[PDB]
Amino acid sequence: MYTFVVRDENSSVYAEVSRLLLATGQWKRLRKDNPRFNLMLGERNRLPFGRLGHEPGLVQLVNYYRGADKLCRKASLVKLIKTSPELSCTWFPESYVNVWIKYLEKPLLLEPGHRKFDIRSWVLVDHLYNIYLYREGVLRTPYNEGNEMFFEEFNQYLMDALNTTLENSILLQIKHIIRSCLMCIEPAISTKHLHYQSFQLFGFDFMVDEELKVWLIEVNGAPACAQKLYAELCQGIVDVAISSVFPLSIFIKLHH
Amino acid sequence: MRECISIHVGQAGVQIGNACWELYCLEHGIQPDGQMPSDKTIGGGDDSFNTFFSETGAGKHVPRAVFVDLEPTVIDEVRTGTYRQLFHPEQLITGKEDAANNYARGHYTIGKEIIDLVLDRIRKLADQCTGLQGFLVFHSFGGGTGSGFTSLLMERLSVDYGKKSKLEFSIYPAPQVSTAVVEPYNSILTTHTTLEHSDCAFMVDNEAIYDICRRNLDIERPTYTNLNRLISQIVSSITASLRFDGALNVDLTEFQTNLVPYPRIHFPLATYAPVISAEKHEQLSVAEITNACFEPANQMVKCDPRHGKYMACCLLYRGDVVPKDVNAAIATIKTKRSIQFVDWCPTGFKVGINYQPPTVVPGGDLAKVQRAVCMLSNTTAIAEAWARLDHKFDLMYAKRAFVHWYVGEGMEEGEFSEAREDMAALEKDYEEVGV
Amino acid sequence: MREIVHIQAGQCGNQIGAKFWEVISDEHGIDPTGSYHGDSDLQLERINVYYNEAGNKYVPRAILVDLEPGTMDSVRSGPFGQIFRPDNFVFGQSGAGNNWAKGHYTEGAELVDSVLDVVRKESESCDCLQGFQLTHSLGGGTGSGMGTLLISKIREEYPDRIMNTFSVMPSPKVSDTVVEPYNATLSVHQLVENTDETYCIDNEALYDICFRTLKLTTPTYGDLNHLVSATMSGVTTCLRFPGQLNADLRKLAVNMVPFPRLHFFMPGFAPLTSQYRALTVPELTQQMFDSKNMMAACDPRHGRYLTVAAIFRGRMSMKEVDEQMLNVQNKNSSYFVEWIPNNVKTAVCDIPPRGLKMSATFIGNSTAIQELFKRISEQFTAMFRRKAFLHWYTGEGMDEMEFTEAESNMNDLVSEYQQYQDA
Amino acid sequence: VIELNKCTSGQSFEVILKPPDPSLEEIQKKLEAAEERRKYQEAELLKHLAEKREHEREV
Ligand SMILES: Nc1nc2c(ncn2[C@@H]2O[C@H](COP(=O)(O)OP(=O)(O)OP(=O)(O)O)[C@@H](O)[C@H]2O)c(=O)[nH]1
Ligand SMILES: Nc1ncnc2c1ncn2[C@@H]1O[C@H](COP(=O)(O)OP(=O)(O)CP(=O)(O)O)[C@@H](O)[C@H]1O
Ligand SMILES: Nc1nc2c(ncn2[C@@H]2O[C@H](COP(=O)(O)OP(=O)(O)O)[C@@H](O)[C@H]2O)c(=O)[nH]1
Ligand SMILES: [Ca+2]
Ligand SMILES: [Ca+2]
Ligand SMILES: [Mg+2]
Ligand SMILES: [Mg+2]
Ligand SMILES: [Mg+2]
Repeated sequence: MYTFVVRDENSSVYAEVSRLLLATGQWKRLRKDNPRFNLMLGERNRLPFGRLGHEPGLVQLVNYYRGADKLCRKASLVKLIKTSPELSCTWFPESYVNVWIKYLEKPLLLEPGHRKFDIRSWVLVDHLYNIYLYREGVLRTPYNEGNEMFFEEFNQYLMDALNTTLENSILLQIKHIIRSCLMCIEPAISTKHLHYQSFQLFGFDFMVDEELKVWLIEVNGAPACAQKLYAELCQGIVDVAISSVFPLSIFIKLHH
Repeated sequence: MRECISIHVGQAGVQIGNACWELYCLEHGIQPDGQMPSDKTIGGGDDSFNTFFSETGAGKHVPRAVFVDLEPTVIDEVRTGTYRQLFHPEQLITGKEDAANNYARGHYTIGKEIIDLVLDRIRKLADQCTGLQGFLVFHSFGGGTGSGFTSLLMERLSVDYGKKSKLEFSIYPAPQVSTAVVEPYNSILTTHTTLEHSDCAFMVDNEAIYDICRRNLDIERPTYTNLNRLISQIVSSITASLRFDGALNVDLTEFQTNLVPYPRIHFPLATYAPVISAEKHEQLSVAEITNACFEPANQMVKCDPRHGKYMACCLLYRGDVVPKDVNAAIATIKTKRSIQFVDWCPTGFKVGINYQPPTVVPGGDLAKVQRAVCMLSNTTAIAEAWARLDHKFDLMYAKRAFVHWYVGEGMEEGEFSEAREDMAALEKDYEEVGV
Repeated sequence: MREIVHIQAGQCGNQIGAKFWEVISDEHGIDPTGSYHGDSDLQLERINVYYNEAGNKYVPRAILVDLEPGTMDSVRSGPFGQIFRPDNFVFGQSGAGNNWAKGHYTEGAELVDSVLDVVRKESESCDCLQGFQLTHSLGGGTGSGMGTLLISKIREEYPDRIMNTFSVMPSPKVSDTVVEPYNATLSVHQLVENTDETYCIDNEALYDICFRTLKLTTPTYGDLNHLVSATMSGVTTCLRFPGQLNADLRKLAVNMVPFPRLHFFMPGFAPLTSQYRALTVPELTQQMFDSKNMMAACDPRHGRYLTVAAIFRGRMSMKEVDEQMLNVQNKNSSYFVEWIPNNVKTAVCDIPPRGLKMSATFIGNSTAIQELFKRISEQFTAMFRRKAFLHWYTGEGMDEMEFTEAESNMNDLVSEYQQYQDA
Repeated sequence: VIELNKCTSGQSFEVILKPPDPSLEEIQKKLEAAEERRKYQEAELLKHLAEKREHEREV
C-alpha cells in the first residue's frame, strides 16, 4: 500500500487530491513529519528537498520541482529570459530589475462590454518531464459568471466576432510559450537521475492584444483552479503524476 | 621527498585501510612479502612512493601506517591477512573492550587509557621521516572508536604536530548498513571536536557507495568488502598525486589551498566514474566519464550540486587521457549543465592526469577500465548531508533519548548542545556561501 | 568483551536454564561429555562466550543456584547434567517457600556469599568479562528474592558490567501460589534499578501460545519451556555467532535502551514449534511481528515500539530479508516512534536452530509492555488493599512500608511507559 | 589552459572559464574532569548499594 504526507493545508488544489488519494483505499496518510512516505505534498516555502530520496526501500515523490522558482517569481523570470540564449524574445514584455506596470497599451477587448481579460493555463510536468497542458483553460475577465469565461464560450466568441478559432489564434502561441519556458530550465531542475522524483502543477498567465498576439505575463508555481475545473484537474493529477509512479485524456502533450 | 603517515581508527578505518594498502601494493608493484622488484634503490631512496612506504635494509617496503582499534577482532585479521608480513607488529595497536558505539566511551573513558600509547607508536614512525607532511586519518562517524577516539587523537596531533596537515577520510552513517541507532549523536560529536583540527575531510556516505554497488556492479546485498574495494579506488585517486610523480596536489598543503578557501568548509564532494561490473563492455570516452562527474548517482554523498555553488573543482584522471579531450569535454559540459561558482572564485578546473590506468585487485568486482576520473569539488550542496544528520540528531535529543549512555561515561549533557550549535554554525556558513 | 557468566537460580530458573544449555550446546556441537562434534567452524569461533575450555573439552560458564536441592539434583541427572562444573552447584536445604522475603533477606542471605565466591572465580579467569546473564522466575522465592539479591551484590562488585536477565513473570493461568503478584512486584523494582536488559517471558503468553497456536489441550511446564529455550537461543544468536549488530551485551543495551529504566524487552519467535515445510521470508517477518508470537502477553498495537532487534536464522536471501523488514516498518510506521530514527535493526545468521530450516527472533522495546506491569499491579493491589497473605512476609522482618514503595515504584514505571507512548 | 606541466607519469594543468587550539594541559584537564564525574556517579551508586545492605541487616 502507498503512503503519503501533507504539509500544506492551505493548498486548495492539493487538499482535493489528498481527498481522492484517501478515496481509493490504496493510500494511507501519515502525519506531517513521518519520513517513511512515498509521496510528499510539501510546503510552499522552504521545502526540505535535501531530506528526500534517503529512505531505503521507498520510492519518494514530491509535488514541487526544486529550482522552479527561478521561473515563477518575476525577478528571477526576467533574468532567466535575458541571460538564456534559448530565449534572449518576442513574446515577453520588456522588463528590468510609454506606460509601464511594460503595460500592454491595446489589449484585445471582449465585446460587448469593452472588457479586459487574461488567460490562465494549467500545466502539469511529471517525473519524466512530460509537459501536460490541461485542455480546460479559464479566462479571468469597462477599460480605460464570476468573471470567469471558460474555453468553449471564448472560442465561440472569436468565431463569431473575428472569424477565427481559439486553437489557431491563441492556443498555438500558448503551447509555444509553455514549451519554451519549461524546457529552458529542464537541465537545472529535472529529476531524471535524482534519488527522488518531482512533479509540479503550474499556472501560466497569458495576454492577448487586438492583433491576437500572445504575451507571457507571469507563471505561478502554487496556483489555484476554477471551481468546476477542480474535480477533473485534480483527478488528472492522480492519473498522470501520482499513479504513474505508484500504480494502483484531459491533457495535451507538448512533445519533444 | 616528504613523508605521509596514515592512521586507521576503528573497524571501518582499519578495514578500509587494509583495502587501500592492498591496492597501493598492486599499483606500486609491491608483493605481500614487502619486496618491490622495480625499486632498484635498496634500503632507502626518496621516490614518490616513499611518501607512503619506508624501506628496510632487506628490501622490504613497509607502510607509514598505524592501525588502532579498541577491540582486537578486526586488527587480528591484519596480523594474519595476506599482507601480514608487510606490517611491523608495533604498527597494529588493539585494546580488548571497545567503545560500544558510544562516543563518550571512545573519547573519555577508554580513549584516555590508550591515547598516550598510540602517540608514541606514531612518534616512532615520525622519527624516521626526513620531513613529514602530515597525517591521513581513516575512521567512521558512527562508531564509538571511530568517532570518539579520533577526535581525541586529532586534538593531540595538533598540539604535538602543530605545523603538519591532517586529512580525513570519514564514513558517513547510512541505515542500510549502520551498526547503531545513536550514530547521529556520534557523528555530530566527533565533527564538532575535530572541525578545528582537520584541514580537509573527504566524506563518504555508505548509502551512496551501497547504491553504486547495487546499480553499477549488480550485487544484490553488498558487503563491507564490496564497499571498501570501491572506496579504496576513490582514496587511491585522491592520494595518487602524493605517491606518483606529478605537479598537482603533490603535498597535503596543496589539498587545502586548492579545495578549501574557507577553513570550516573543508568537505569536498567526490565523484567517481566509471564503475563497471567485472562480470561484463564498451569503454567510455573522456567526455562520457567527465560528464558522469556531474551525475548525482556517481557521488560519494547523494546531493544536487545544481542547487549549490562551487568554491573549487579538481579533476583527477587515470588512464588514457590527453589534455585536449579534457578541454573539449569541459567545454561541452559547461554549456549543458548548471555549474555555478561563487562570485569570489574563478570558474575553472584544476586537472591532473596519471597515465597508469586504474588498478583493480584480482578477484574483485570492478572491471579494469582504460580511463577513469575522480572529481573533487567543494560545493555547498554537500551541506545536505549535514541537514539530514542534524535533523536525526534533533529528533532524538528533543526527548533526550540515549543521552544517559553518554552522561554515564563522564560526558556532560552540555557537550551535546554545544556540538549541535556548532553544526548549526556550519550549516549557516554553507547557506551564505551559495546564496 | 567476550565472556558471559551465566547464573540460573530457583526452580524455574534452573529448569529453563537447563534447556538453554541443552539447546545451544547442540547448536555449537557440544555433546553431554563436553567434547565438540560438529561439521562447521562457525560453531567454535565464538564458543568462548558461554563455554570455558578444560582435554580440549568445553564446560559452560554456568552457576546453578537454589535453596532447595530437589531441582538441581534433577539437572545433575538431566540429559546434559554431567557437563556443568561440579563446584558451580551452590544449594541450600531450607527452601524459600515461594517467599520473596526468605529468598532476599533470610534464607537467601545465608547462601548468597557462596554463590558470589563461585561468581568471583568464574569472572577473575575471564579475559574480558561482558557481564552476567540470570535466568529465574519472579513469582517464587529463590529465583525472585535471592535472584534480585544476587543481582544487587553482583552490581556492587562489578558496577561496570552488563546485567542481563530472562525473567518469568507469573500468571494466574499457570499459578503455583497466590503470593506470586507480591513476589513479582518486589522483584520488578529491583530489576528496574539493577539490570540493563530484561527479557520479559510471560507465562500467560507461553500458555496461550501452547493452548491456542500449538493447540495443546493441557500444556505442561515442558511445553512452556520449549518456547522459552527457543526464544533464549534466538535472542542470544548475535552473542554466540559472528556478526556486526548487537554482537555483545553493551552494544545491545546501547541500541535497545533509550532510557535507563525502560529496559524491559518483549521477545518473539517464529515459527511456533512443539516439521518439514519451511516458511517464506515474508511469512517469517509477518509472524515475528504478530501479537500471537510474543512471549509477553501484550498487544503491540496498544503501544509503540521504541527499538526493535530482529534476528533471522537460516540460509535465505539477505536482500529479501531487507525488503521485508524495511517493508513492515513502512506499512505500520505509526507503531514506531518518530523521535528515534531507524530504530529497527536486523541481523541474519547462517545457522538455523535444530529442526528448523528458517526461523526469526524478535526483540522489541515496546511501550505496550506497560500492560503487563499493570496486570501485576492490579493483582498486587487486590490483595494488598486488605493486607492479605502479608504475615508470611512480616514474619521474615519485612515492613508494610516496603510493599507500598514497591507498589508505587512499579506504578511509576507504568507511568514512564505511558509518557513516551503519547510523546 | 594554464600552467601545463608534463612528466613521464602524466601531466597536469588548469583551465579557467571565467574570472571572478587547546593546549595539552587543557585537554588533560577536561579528560580528568570527565573521569572524576565517572568516579562520583559510581560512588553515589555504591553509597546507594551500601544503604540497601544496611536495610538487609535490619530486616
Ligand atoms: N564502508 C564501510 N563502513 C563501515 C565498515 N565497518 C564499519 N562501517 C560503518 O561504521 C559505522 C560503525 O562504526 P565502526 O567503525 O564499525 O565502530 P568502531 O569504530 O569500531 O567503534 P566501536 O566498535 O564502537 O568501538 C557504521 O555506520 C558502519 O556502517 C567498513 O568496513 N566499510
Ligand atoms: N504587462 C501587463 N500588461 C497589462 N496588464 C498586466 C500586465 N502585467 C500584469 N498585468 C495585469 O495584472 C494581472 C495579473 O497580475 P500579475 O500576474 O502580474 O500578478 P499576480 O500574481 O498578483 C496575478 P495571480 O494571482 O493570478 O498570480 C492581469 O490580469 C493583468 O490584467
Ligand atoms: N516457564 C516456567 N515457569 C515456571 C516453571 N517452574 C515454575 N515456574 C513459575 O515460577 C513461579 C514459581 O517460582 P519457582 O521458580 O517455582 O520458585 P523458586 O524455586 O523459589 O524460585 C510460578 O509463577 C511458576 O509459574 C517452569 O518450569 N517453567
Ligand atoms: Ca628504494
Ligand atoms: Ca539458617
Ligand atoms: Mg569496533
Ligand atoms: Mg516452585
Ligand atoms: Mg565468604
